[PDB]
Amino acid sequence: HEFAELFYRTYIVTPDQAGFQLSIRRNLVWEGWTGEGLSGEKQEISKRNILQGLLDYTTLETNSTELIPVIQSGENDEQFIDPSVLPAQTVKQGKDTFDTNFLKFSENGEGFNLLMLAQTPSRLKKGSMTFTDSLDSRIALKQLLISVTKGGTTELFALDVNRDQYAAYTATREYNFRLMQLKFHTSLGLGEESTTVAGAESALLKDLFDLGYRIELDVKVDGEMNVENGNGDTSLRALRLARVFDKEGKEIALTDSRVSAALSGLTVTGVGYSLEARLTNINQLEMGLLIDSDVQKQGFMIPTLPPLVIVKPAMVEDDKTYPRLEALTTAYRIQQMRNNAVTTLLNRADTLKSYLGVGVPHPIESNLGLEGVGQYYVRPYYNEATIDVLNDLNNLTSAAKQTDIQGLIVSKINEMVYTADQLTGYTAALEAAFSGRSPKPHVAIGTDMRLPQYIQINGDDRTVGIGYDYTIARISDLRMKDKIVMTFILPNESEPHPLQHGVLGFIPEYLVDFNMIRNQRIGREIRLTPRYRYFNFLPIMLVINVINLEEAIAQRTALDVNETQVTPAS
Amino acid sequence: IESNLGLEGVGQYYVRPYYNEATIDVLNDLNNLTSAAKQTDIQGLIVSKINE
Repeated sequence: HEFAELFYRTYIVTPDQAGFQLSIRRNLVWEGWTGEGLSGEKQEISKRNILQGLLDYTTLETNSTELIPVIQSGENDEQFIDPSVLPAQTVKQGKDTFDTNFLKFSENGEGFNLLMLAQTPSRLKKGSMTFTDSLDSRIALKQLLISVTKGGTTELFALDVNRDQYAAYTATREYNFRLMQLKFHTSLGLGEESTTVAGAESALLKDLFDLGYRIELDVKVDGEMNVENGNGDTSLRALRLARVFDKEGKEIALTDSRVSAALSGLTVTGVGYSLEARLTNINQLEMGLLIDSDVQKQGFMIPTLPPLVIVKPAMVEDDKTYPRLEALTTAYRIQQMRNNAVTTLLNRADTLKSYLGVGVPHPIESNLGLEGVGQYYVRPYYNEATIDVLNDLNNLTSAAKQTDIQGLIVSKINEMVYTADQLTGYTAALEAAFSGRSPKPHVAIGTDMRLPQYIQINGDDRTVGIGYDYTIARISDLRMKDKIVMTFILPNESEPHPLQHGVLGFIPEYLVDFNMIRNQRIGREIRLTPRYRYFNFLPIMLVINVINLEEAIAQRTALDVNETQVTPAS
Repeated sequence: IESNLGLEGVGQYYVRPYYNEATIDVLNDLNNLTSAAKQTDIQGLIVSKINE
């Protein structure tokens, strides 16, 4: 039957093997190893599939060569800004947790030796930092902390000074051959929407901001750095409010009453800075990211089933007391092809409801209880919706109700397919599974006898959207009362492939006919022993509930007119 | 032009700098008369803003 065929393609099996065994490949990215401590514990192993990095950005992004200042209470505290101004922030590098903060500006003789100040525990366990270690050619200012004060209120500012025209250290030959210099003179602006580091719009500049004005800060800062031994220093040399502009794009002098009054009482002082520095590793002390692969294999077995019988006396061959064989074949075909398939599909739907909620996808290999091995390769996903036809219809003329309903259903279906494709990554899975073809995701559509008189469209182009294929199969079972089911299918593979919804293990069976003495009674019997089962692979399923379609076609429906508020109420 | 020494960019020595942003709250901001033309109206609304 069509409905059974569409969701689970028949995969014939020669009747001498107990089932079919699947070998699926995988490629893994995973960092570090075992090797910690000294005990009898079993430890653990971390494994991340690379396809997670295809959607999320953190699986494949990691930094092991950054040099982040680390606070230690009582011996490296002086080089850091006062904790009272800004509390320490915790930043994680690899497996070490530590607190960091901006470096205090040097006055006249204070420095900082970045190599021996960025000692994280991971580097500590390896010994003293090797003299051969060198800093990368790129050194740059990451953030400047700038304090604006007026009357006693302090608001800290985190300006992203990185990626500015002169935030990058340059090569210079005046003193040494690997001494890097920073020469940073420009104007730093604070726009009319600029926010503080403490959240929300600033309040110390309300006067200028109300008139839409901005402020240019004259920032001119010099520093030097030696990438051979980490000796370097930085000292801010000026910060001053310089000009004022308006929203028309022209300068406004400070001699006017408004500008002078608004700028009065403002004091700006240098607070700190941060550095983007990567240790150019030459010693190879880094694991980076590893790429390994292992194999997973699953077993599937094909059972036997209770038999169907026909009885008659062994003097008898008729049509009524002995119905022809055709009836037996039809009963077999029905119980095989429709009832079991529908019930297993509904159980699959209920299980997917229970395990994954509604509308919330889980990552790759996030469950091991879900039947099937497609879960190893794509995100599991589930979603529900309800179409209230009495509420969702906007006609304009009673003679076009059919087209309106028809398009309403098609639009919801198309949107659902698009959302599933977006949240699942299914298209990327297809493009990875086969190279040389770019197969459009083929979508199955199944329902009872009622709806397929509305899913088609004759007058509007959209059926599943331009660029998707589809196939509708109608099933007579009453359990499918006004229900819509969708799944992703590829009708090009005749082998169990972990990217199709399901397979139907089929074993051909031939009837047996003999005389049998059943408890001292004599009679002729006919047997048919079926052998099959339905296996589910893909953990992606969509179900749509449609109700109240009956009333809308006959009940007066016209518009939900949004009288969008032009009469005094707001 | 050339008024901004801040921010990275060399092309700002040739063209004025400009940046603006608009958001579309589709739900209450759209025109339909028939459910048969929902998607076309939605498509037109976004294309209009892209033009502007």
